[PDB]
Amino acid sequence: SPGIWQLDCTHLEGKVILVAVHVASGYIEAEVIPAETGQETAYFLLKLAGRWPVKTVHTDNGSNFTSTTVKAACWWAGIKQEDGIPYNPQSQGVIESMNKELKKIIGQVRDQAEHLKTAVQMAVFIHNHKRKGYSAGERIVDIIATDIQ
Amino acid sequence: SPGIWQLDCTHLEGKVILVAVHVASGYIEAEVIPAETGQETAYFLLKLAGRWPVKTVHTDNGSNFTSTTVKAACWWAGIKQEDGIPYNPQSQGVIESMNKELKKIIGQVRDQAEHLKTAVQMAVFIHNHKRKGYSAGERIVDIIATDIQ
Amino acid sequence: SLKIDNED
Amino acid sequence: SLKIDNED
Ligand SMILES: [Cl-]
Ligand SMILES: [Cl-]
Repeated sequence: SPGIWQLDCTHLEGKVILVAVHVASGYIEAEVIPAETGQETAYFLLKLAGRWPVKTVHTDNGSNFTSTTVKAACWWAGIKQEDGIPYNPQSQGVIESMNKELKKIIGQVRDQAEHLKTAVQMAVFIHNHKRKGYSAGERIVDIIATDIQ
Repeated sequence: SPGIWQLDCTHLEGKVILVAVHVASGYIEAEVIPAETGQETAYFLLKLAGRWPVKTVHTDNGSNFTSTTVKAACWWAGIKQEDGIPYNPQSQGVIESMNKELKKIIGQVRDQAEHLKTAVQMAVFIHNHKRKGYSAGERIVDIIATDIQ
Repeated sequence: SLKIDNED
Repeated sequence: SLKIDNED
């Protein structure tokens, strides 16, 4: 569980926001792409796994689970690529509420930024620093440090 | 010292690789851009500070130190923007040796990737996972977790 | 342009 | 293309 992440893809402004969530902490990373492709998803997972110790990724849909390019990146980075079936039904709810929260923040900052990609990183920053008392950024480091020790 | 990062800009293939180094651990994040601009540097720092608790950034040159856009991003993200003068002269050597190593790794992976940006993230991944002992990705989490506690 | 990502 | 970032 220190190593488990879930992918999530949401749409805004005609663009796609790809999000990786660290399940145990709720910490996220995200990027804006014109459309979700296996190539873009594979690059995003290679970035994530160079930054955190990613053991398992629950993919966001069956196209990214099937994609040979996504499987090649998960092989390269030593990630176990899994499906993202909400065997726990609370999952659909938590992701939907996260997407709503993120879009709410994006609207609150959107006029501070020329590009949507800026506003999405502003939102990542506010989500990960929010105290709810530790933040998601504190919780992910605490979890992984506890695993390393 | 848990919150101090240094920026570093190196060139390969006619493109620029912008690197942020977490000074106490040697952990890095990096991206490829066509040219170093204040706007690209500001976006990169906004990304970095949503991911880790960035207190101070030593900028890589005086143009990024001067840039109103970089100062605006550091204000937004709560970062103290500082110069990157190697008042400790061991700094120049460490950065130069890191850039050599990174370029060596990129060369070693370069034919596994269609795009340079892939090869640079492969190099980030290998750098941060390399054990020297603990890896830099282990050291940065241990350092910040120890600060949080 | 008076934005965080582009102060022109 | 038989590359990690583009297996076509
Ligand atoms: Cl799409
Ligand atoms: Cl340049």
